[PDB]
Amino acid sequence: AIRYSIPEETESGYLVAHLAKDLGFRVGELATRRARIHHRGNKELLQLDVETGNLLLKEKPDREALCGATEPCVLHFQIILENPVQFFQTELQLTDINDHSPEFPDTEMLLKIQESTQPATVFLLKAAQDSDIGSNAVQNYTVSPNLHFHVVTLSRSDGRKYPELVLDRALDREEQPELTLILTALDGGAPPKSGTTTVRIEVVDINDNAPEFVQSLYSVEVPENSPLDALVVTVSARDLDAGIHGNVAYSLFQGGGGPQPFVIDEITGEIRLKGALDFEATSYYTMEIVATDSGGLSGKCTVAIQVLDVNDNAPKLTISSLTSSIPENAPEAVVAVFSVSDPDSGDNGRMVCSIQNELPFLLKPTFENYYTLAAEGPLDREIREEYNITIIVSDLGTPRLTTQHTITVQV
Amino acid sequence: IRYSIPEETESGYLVAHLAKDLGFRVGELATRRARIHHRGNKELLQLDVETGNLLLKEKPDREALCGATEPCVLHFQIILENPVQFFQTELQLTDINDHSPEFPDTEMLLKIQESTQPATVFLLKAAQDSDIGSNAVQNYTVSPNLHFHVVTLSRSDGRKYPELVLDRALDREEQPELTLILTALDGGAPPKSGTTTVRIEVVDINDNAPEFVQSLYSVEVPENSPLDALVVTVSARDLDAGIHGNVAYSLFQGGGGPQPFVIDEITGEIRLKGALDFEATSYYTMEIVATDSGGLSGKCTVAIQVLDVNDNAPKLTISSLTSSIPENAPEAVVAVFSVSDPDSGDNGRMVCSIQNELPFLLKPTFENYYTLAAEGPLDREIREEYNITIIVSDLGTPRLTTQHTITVQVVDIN
Ligand SMILES: *[C@@H]1O[C@H](CO[C@@H]2O[C@@H](C)[C@@H](O)[C@@H](O)[C@@H]2O)[C@@H](O[C@@H]2O[C@H](CO)[C@@H](O[C@@H]3O[C@H](CO[C@H]4O[C@H](CO)[C@@H](O)[C@H](O)[C@@H]4O)[C@@H](O)[C@H](O)[C@@H]3O)[C@H](O)[C@H]2NC(C)=O)[C@H](O)[C@H]1NC(C)=O
Ligand SMILES: *[C@@H]1O[C@H](CO[C@@H]2O[C@@H](C)[C@@H](O)[C@@H](O)[C@@H]2O)[C@@H](O[C@@H]2O[C@H](CO)[C@@H](O[C@@H]3O[C@H](CO[C@H]4O[C@H](CO)[C@@H](O)[C@H](O)[C@@H]4O)[C@@H](O)[C@H](O)[C@@H]3O)[C@H](O)[C@H]2NC(C)=O)[C@H](O)[C@H]1NC(C)=O
Ligand SMILES: *[C@@H]1O[C@H](CO)[C@@H](O[C@@H]2O[C@H](CO)[C@@H](O)[C@H](O)[C@H]2NC(C)=O)[C@H](O)[C@H]1NC(C)=O
Ligand SMILES: *[C@H]1O[C@H](CO)[C@@H](O)[C@H](O)[C@@H]1O
Ligand SMILES: *[C@H]1O[C@H](CO)[C@@H](O)[C@H](O)[C@@H]1O
Ligand SMILES: *[C@H]1O[C@H](CO)[C@@H](O)[C@H](O)[C@@H]1O
Ligand SMILES: [Ca+2]
Ligand SMILES: [Ca+2]
Ligand SMILES: [Ca+2]
Ligand SMILES: [Ca+2]
Ligand SMILES: [Ca+2]
Ligand SMILES: [Ca+2]
Ligand SMILES: [Ca+2]
Ligand SMILES: [Ca+2]
Ligand SMILES: [Ca+2]
Ligand SMILES: [Ca+2]
Ligand SMILES: [Ca+2]
Ligand SMILES: [Ca+2]
Ligand SMILES: [Ca+2]
Ligand SMILES: [Ca+2]
Ligand SMILES: [Ca+2]
Ligand SMILES: [Ca+2]
Ligand SMILES: [Ca+2]
Ligand SMILES: [Ca+2]
Repeated sequence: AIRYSIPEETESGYLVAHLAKDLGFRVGELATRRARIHHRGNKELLQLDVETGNLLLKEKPDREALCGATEPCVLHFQIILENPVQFFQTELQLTDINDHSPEFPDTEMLLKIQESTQPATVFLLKAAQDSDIGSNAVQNYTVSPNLHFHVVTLSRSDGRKYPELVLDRALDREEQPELTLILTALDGGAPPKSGTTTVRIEVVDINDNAPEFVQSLYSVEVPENSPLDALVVTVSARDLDAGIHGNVAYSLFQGGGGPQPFVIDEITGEIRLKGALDFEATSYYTMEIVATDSGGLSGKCTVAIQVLDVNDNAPKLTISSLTSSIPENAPEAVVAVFSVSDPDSGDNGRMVCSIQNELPFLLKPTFENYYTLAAEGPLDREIREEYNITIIVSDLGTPRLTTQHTITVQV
Repeated sequence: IRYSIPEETESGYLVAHLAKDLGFRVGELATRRARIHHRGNKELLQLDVETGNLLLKEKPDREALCGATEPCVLHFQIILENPVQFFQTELQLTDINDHSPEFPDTEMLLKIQESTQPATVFLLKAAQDSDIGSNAVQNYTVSPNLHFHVVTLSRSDGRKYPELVLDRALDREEQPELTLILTALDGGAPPKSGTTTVRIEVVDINDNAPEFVQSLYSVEVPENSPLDALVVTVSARDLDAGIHGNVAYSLFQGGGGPQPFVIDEITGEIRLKGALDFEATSYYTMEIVATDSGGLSGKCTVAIQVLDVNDNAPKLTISSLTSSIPENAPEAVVAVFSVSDPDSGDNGRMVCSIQNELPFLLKPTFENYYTLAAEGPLDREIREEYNITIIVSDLGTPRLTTQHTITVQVVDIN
């Protein structure tokens, strides 16, 4: 019927309006009829000065405590006249004034966002509480300047607006494990009121980096007489990831052809012998060590073992042709034809054989490791009844191995 | 002079005719006491000088006399005594397929994550074969499957190894693990087989966001519920397992106004954090979010409607009052009063009563505004005074009452 508007939190005793003038009767009538104003329920904000016919405040009106969310804030008062009994209805509209700053319930919010999160994905954040409404309510959301994210204020929901976080640039834990941002709520009033809170984003480690080997190739040499438990070479790999995505499993791939006496440890990556070696049998070993991640990522390296020849085999002497007894007057007579063989390699397999120089016999080097023992020129029967001959062959290895065979020739 | 014979040929078999090839008669060989000599190890060959023939003495094993090195050639020197003469002859052993492809491990374990991209290659152990060339491993086949296929790489100095290739993406949610049969095919005729079991274990990754059982929750709670009261329990399920399957629950209240609601991360139980009041807040709307330990999230809406309990009794206020009433006054007004009830529904609807026998009656002027008045002129002599008691009561359950007593003295003008 009759509505007057006044701002919120107006000081007590302030004049609201002229009731007598607007309603259409003299002050004398109000004084005579003992006019009194009554709010129907709670405490009365208004007083009616009947001496002047004016309507003024008694108490400071708080919008957020008398209306709250409901808008517009209108209070209903009934002014009464005694004789005759008469009622007039008057309404008081409280204008909202920005007397509350946006504030966040929690000082800091923790977020866990996995490394493998795709861009344009949206996250929901807690909102700043504001008692005020309309233009005096929360109107904007701004985040501290950063490369990865940006903040968008969504005006959804029945009332007010909430903050949403949007990702534009893909995340990587290897560069930044965690990020820290400053979230600020800006009021719509003039001047705006601030409200800050800390946003803590924790990047979750995922398996996106394959284990890589420190060294691409390993070349190590091992003697053929090494014990069964001997450390050949230890290979290692590093993973950029952490946790179960950072643990590395080592397994070996031997060559397609021929079994190998090598075994590797899953954890340490130590390559040890699983059997005995032999340079004469296998001169070289080539294999590939693979490091598989606990997720599935793998990195491969090549390992080449060159065995070292040890002079473990002594010269072998074999008799091809021999003459049990020798003539007396035979010139350039051939006693025996023998050969030497050495399975070892290098100068360990090169042989030299010797005989007593005092003896009339001499061996002539015929072919490759092929010699013939013979007597040069005629011999005497009376002078020598018999000959015990022992030829001793030795290699040029380290150490030197010797072999001797005894033969007795009767002239 | 080189002669060729297959590996593992039975002892005593004739290798070749030396006399013919070298170019002299058998008699010369017999006369000179011709003897054949292997330079080093045991001798496979024997030279029968009675026929001038060359024959085996022992069964030749390629893999034990040559091994990897090819061609397998043995060097012999044949000797003639008088005069002393040397002729060099060589024996080439042809490899025969007498070894079946075999795998070192009976079964191989692979771990391939669910998020594995197609065309990615994995390395598998190779089947060991003693033979070489065409008699070695020549082909690799895998048991027919939807996801993978096998490719044989001819890398390494010798022979070829098996590689596994992925063509169709993997999902742990459909199939947790796969089992395949790897077979190594020899090149010889007929080919020899060699099988092994391949077990692929798919590793769980975070690719499924937690989803809520019900999109919306409607629950009602009285305004006088204790601080520790179970309002509603919300739950969500995650397809993933392990840490990718664990769910964290947190609530989002409205932008405006604080709420007395608190949520548990684990149980998803929404409980009161304070007291309620229907007169203050009639409705609550919030959003429950389920965040994964990886970062994936699922959202639902929860709306709680509080129920008004008739906890407030009617309030009676006197606006205007007259202590005493004239004698011959017609329709005289004793008082003007009002009633107020903060409750809602029939809990806030009020009815007020007075003794009907009394001449006075209350007239309903406005909404919960009444005026007490006397019906007709009154007489002084009959009644010196009146005890009046107005009783106002709401229509709620239970009914709350409030009463005010006023005593009016009817006085004549004189
Ligand atoms: C290694 O072995 C695999 C499979 O081995 C087979 O299975 C084992 C158990 C043995 O039985 C082997 O004998 C088998 O070969 C080979 O891969 C595939 O082999 C299959 C054989 O069935 C091929 O499928 C066939 O494709 C035919 C179509 O061929 C058309 O094109 C050719 C081109 O030359 C032409 O000649 C022909 O006339 C057709 O026009 C089809 O008709 C037939 O029914 C059958 O389905 C398949 O194509 C082979 N795939 C590949 C990728 O090779 C490998 O070839 C083998 N590798 C070697 C020997 O090196
Ligand atoms: C003015 O009149 C009122 C109303 O009394 C009625 O009207 C008068 C004209 C007569 O006709 C009375 O007979 C009528 O009852 C008087 O109020 C009454 O007071 C008496 C004395 O205390 C009450 O009687 C007692 O009440 C005790 C308490 O009752 C309470 O509980 C009931 C519900 O169970 C509740 O309604 C009431 O308001 C009390 O809260 C009780 O323990 C005791 O046994 C006895 O019954 C009588 O109940 C009152 N009336 C009513 C309607 O309750 C005023 O006293 C009187 N004025 C003066 C100055 O005396
Ligand atoms: C929130 O406040 C900012 C002021 O910091 C408004 O300005 C935006 O950002 C910069 C200011 O540094 C301007 O250069 C841009 O042009 C503004 N962006 C847009 C989209 O206009 C920003 O507009 C405010 N947000 C809202 C929703 O009003
Ligand atoms: C709110 O207040 C802060 C200071 O507390 C300002 O930095 C901001 O711009 C806004 O005015
Ligand atoms: C918001 O940010 C300010 C600094 O800009 C702090 O002082 C305040 O406590 C809140 O964290
Ligand atoms: C060896 O033998 C298997 C059966 O045992 C065959 O499937 C294979 O193709 C090869 O002939
Ligand atoms: Ca205020
Ligand atoms: Ca305000
Ligand atoms: Ca504000
Ligand atoms: Ca990365
Ligand atoms: Ca990794
Ligand atoms: Ca990572
Ligand atoms: Ca050796
Ligand atoms: Ca050696
Ligand atoms: Ca030697
Ligand atoms: Ca063999
Ligand atoms: Ca063979
Ligand atoms: Ca074979
Ligand atoms: Ca999946
Ligand atoms: Ca999940
Ligand atoms: Ca999964
Ligand atoms: Ca209440
Ligand atoms: Ca209530
Ligand atoms: Ca009530």
